[PDB]
Amino acid sequence: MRVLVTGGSGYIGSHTCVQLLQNGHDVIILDNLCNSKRSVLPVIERLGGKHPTFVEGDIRNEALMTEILHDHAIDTVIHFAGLKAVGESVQKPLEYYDNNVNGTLRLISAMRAANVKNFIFSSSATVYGDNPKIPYVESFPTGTPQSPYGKSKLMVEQILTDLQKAQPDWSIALLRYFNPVGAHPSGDMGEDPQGIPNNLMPYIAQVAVGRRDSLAIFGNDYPTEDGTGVRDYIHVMDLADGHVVAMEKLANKPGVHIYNLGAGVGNSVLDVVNAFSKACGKPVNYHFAPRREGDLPACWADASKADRELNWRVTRTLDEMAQDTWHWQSRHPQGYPD
Amino acid sequence: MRVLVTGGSGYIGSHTCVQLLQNGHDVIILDNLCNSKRSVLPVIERLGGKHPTFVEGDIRNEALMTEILHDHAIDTVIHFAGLKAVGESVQKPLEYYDNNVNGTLRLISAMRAANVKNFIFSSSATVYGDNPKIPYVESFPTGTPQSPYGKSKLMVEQILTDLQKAQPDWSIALLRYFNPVGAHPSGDMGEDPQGIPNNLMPYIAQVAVGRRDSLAIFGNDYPTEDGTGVRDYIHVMDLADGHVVAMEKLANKPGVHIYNLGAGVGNSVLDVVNAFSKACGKPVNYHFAPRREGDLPACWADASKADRELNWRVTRTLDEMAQDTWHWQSRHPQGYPD
Ligand SMILES: NC(=O)c1ccc[n+]([C@@H]2O[C@H](COP(=O)([O-])OP(=O)(O)OC[C@H]3O[C@@H](n4cnc5c(N)ncnc54)[C@H](O)[C@@H]3O)[C@@H](O)[C@H]2O)c1
Ligand SMILES: NC(=O)c1ccc[n+]([C@@H]2O[C@H](COP(=O)([O-])OP(=O)(O)OC[C@H]3O[C@@H](n4cnc5c(N)ncnc54)[C@H](O)[C@@H]3O)[C@@H](O)[C@H]2O)c1
Ligand SMILES: O=c1ccn([C@@H]2O[C@H](COP(=O)(O)OP(=O)(O)O[C@H]3O[C@H](CO)[C@@H](O)[C@H](O)[C@H]3O)[C@@H](O)[C@H]2O)c(=O)[nH]1
Ligand SMILES: O=c1ccn([C@@H]2O[C@H](COP(=O)(O)OP(=O)(O)O[C@H]3O[C@H](CO)[C@@H](O)[C@H](O)[C@H]3O)[C@@H](O)[C@H]2O)c(=O)[nH]1
Ligand code: NA
Ligand code: NA
Ligand code: NA
Ligand code: NA
Repeated sequence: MRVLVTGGSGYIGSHTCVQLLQNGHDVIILDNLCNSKRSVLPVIERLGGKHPTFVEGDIRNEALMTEILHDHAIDTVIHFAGLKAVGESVQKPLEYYDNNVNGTLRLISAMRAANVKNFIFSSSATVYGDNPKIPYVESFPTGTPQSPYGKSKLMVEQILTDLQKAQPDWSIALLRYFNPVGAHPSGDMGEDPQGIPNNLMPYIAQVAVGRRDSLAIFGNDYPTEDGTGVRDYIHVMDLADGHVVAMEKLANKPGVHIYNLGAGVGNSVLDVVNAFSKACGKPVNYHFAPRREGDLPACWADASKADRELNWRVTRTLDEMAQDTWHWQSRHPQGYPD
Repeated sequence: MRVLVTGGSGYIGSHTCVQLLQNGHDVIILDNLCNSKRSVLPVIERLGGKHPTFVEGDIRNEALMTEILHDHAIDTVIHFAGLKAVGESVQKPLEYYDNNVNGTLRLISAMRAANVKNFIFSSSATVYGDNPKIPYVESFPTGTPQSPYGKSKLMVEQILTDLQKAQPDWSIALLRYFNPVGAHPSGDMGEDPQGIPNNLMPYIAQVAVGRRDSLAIFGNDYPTEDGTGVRDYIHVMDLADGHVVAMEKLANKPGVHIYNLGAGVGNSVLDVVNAFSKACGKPVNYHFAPRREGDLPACWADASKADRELNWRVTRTLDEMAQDTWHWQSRHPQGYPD
């Protein structure tokens, strides 16, 4: 198929793109480069064994979107473009609502105009908000997310939902997940965060690499097996894979197809650290801190539906998430070149 | 003060504008005229005993907003601009999210740029969603509205809230209400709906006037005193008044000031019809229909807070809502001239 991948050069998008090309689809990447570099492009092409078209631009530019759409005869769109830093979202809420909410709106409005009706939304498990029932299942109603980031994701979920309802020929997937981790097995692509990493894994990696002194673990008194918080971590390759199957199987199947993507189990902070110490050959440094405010002791997603309906499940392990991450750090200590 | 009233030429805005001028503020009306006519302008000026500045334009035009802001040295903004037809919102959800959600976002983004930090949002009681606890109080958490219209209102409420939180010097009022009815006592301004009126009152009026044959009443079996649905109706003059006091008293008082504006009581469909038959001098024609889907038997807002905090309460009666409405119909059977 002909797919427009917004946010194509990002962490998730990059890996998705590689898997897309490998499956032989024609890929058009639309990215404003606000959080990625052109330098990943050639990597994608190489790893994908095929050339993707790149367009520098912004989802908020409805006119350009339309143009793209038409120009490339897009059949479907995978939308990864947006801001995703939670703390920053609390500080800069307007930028989050404009990039996520308005940005998707402008994107779908252009699809409407270009006659495109297959969409895959890279969503978020924050949409379940504060549900005490875990693991979370697609059949649980959503809750009220705590940051502007989370709120923005749900708002887009609702708008897409209403749209489909008004334009019932549309096929829209809402892919929910938590923590993408790892890197391509080649060690030639991976997460390249600028500044202090918000996510555990990359933080760990940086500490390990010697850029950070020690990991502060928020709380050691949860009602968890080891006392640290339990989260859901998904290898970026599996997630990319989930994105492709979803795209491929849902195309032209009218509806709002909601799926949680994850391993189906949780892993504690210590488990993540130990797996990491294991990958990098040395004990990761850490210390305890107090519960970070708004944290649940444990949380994870039930991924039965995706298994059943898309015949999709993860295949990478926590250890692999670690190795691969350390592998990319090790081969490209400076990340993507400028 | 210097006030920008977006949606200034609309039903609510027009009346608000008149009361603003009477209090001697300087008024700038920004309206795209999508649902109003320039012809109301001179009425406003006359009734207000003062000249308001009019700018034709769209809230979604961030650049123009900014310009206005600066140009007129705005101190505060009353935002009435948006789409508000529920049924249409289900049919055309994107237009609702773009006008309401993006439109407010662009508006507040321009305020940010122009350094304006006093805002009065003309909200909606739909935000309480399906609460079985009535009357609704500002202290009740919000629920999930049922249409894109309702959803859009809540989303804007949330964005404004987050913004204030990030920019704590802002003063933002979220004014919630239900059914504005009536017209200026002069009979020279009032609601001028194009097409089939969605609201009860105007529908009634049209039937009465001979444009409509009969009113269909949805359900006669509710757990209400007379069996018909109980709603909350507020005279447009009182509501306008609430908008002005809010503006005047809240200016520069940092926070998110939430207030329900209403009479504090509910009135049934029959009560509304009888008051109308009474105003127009003849029995309004009606018939019963089945419960319209998604309707509660009764619903109304508690307006104690506004009384207490702003010393505001309504002063017009249901009968007056009717008379005034019939009065405007009677003096301007064709509404505003083209
Ligand atoms: N990484 C996570 O922990 C996390 C968890 C939940 C959901 N997501 C979602 O997945 C998506 C992809 O995130 P990611 O992890 O790959 O982050 P990422 O920043 O690496 O990728 C996003 C890409 O989009 C681009 N972009 C941002 N705003 C844009 C705009 N207006 N127009 C065009 N391009 C724009 C950035 O340049 C970047 O390359 C986002 O929707 C994010 O909300 C990620
Ligand atoms: N009337 C009701 O029953 C109801 C109940 C709840 C809330 N409200 C809210 O009050 C506000 C005013 O509504 P109203 O009853 O006076 O309706 P209205 O349509 O008469 O007034 C709205 C005005 O805004 C203008 N407008 C619409 N979209 C615009 C945009 N993008 N840019 C600039 N101008 C634009 C229209 O031309 C119109 O004059 C809206 O926010 C509405 O959601 C009204
Ligand atoms: O320096 C750190 C970083 C994280 N943690 C812990 O590591 C676990 C995982 O933390 P984090 O990366 O923040 O995971 P999540 O809380 O699972 O947050 C992710 O999933 C959410 C859905 O609930 C989204 O809001 C976010 O964008 C996303 O990063 C948690 O128990 C944290 O307390 C630490 O102890 N120290
Ligand atoms: O032809 C008609 C029109 C209305 N009604 C009834 O009249 C009452 C009032 O109806 P309506 O004008 O639709 O009032 P609300 O249901 O109170 O809706 C208003 O308040 C809501 C907040 O819950 C918003 O979603 C809407 O924009 C707004 O018009 C209800 O019991 C209706 O069933 C009839 O019987 N026949
Ligand atoms: Na429809
Ligand atoms: Na670098
Ligand atoms: Na802040
Ligand atoms: Na007319």
